Amino acid sequence: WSWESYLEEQKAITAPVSLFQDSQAVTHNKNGFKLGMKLEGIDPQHPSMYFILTVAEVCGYRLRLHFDGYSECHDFWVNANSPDIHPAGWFEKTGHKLQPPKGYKEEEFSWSQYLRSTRAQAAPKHLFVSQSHSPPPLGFQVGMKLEAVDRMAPSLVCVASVTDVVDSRFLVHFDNWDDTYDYWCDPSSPYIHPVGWCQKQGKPLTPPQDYPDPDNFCWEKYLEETGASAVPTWAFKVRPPHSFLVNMKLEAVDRRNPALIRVASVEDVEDHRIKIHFDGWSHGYDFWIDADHPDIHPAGWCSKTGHPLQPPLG
Repeated sequence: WSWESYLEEQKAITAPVSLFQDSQAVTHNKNGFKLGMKLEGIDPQHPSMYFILTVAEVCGYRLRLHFDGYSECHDFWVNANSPDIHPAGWFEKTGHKLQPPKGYKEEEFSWSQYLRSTRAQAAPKHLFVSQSHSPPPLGFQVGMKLEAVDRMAPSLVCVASVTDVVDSRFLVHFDNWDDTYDYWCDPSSPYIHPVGWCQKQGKPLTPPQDYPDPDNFCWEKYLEETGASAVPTWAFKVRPPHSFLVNMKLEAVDRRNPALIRVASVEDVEDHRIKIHFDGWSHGYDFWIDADHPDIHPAGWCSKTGHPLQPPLG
């Protein structure tokens, strides 16, 4: 199957590489991860927690990770340039806590001995883009508060806090709710706003869960209560809207079987998101995704990185 031939057949155009972040487009980096290598990483389902992970599979510039001690049901895929994985020992030098493998207890744990007991090797350092020598995001520190769109839930704007900061990104947490609605973010995110934004825009604001007398939540009072500072207004640098147009073609990871990457088209657009349609498949599989999501790539990405590309269902 050839993109070139497909474009001719369909009288179509690809989404230019310039529309993607360099990290979504870069194809010349070699994937140095190997089967069995161990490392540290956040749990995609509990973004605030770190676990010991093992490379369970390698394909092109991607890898499937497995939670040591847990079932294969928790396995997930990331790209080799993911900033959500770190080298062994990272948690200790950056002050984070590490969840022990399902059989230990993070008191009595150490890489040297765990690696010995598993006869494995830790992925070398030089493969990680996020090792935290990297400078932090400007203006965002753990403890600061802000207003954020509840992307994982009904999407109202809520009272939130920064609970973690890694490389140039930070973790957005919804005050007194579960971490299951948290998400990693950066200063250019269109989903975050300075304290007081809802009021100025004339929008309702969801206060912390069970906060006393919800209807009269007052930011100044809450900040005095918690002694926390608001993320300063100058720190918010929202990115410009993307320039993807409907019908442009690209490549995207299949959300049902993360192991596959298929030929795709832009079905619809918003200022910061695009709706992906898998050519040849039902429109019922179409889905909205942010323009900077690590799992969408320009045409040619699979071929150049050595990963199989699924052509239109035919």
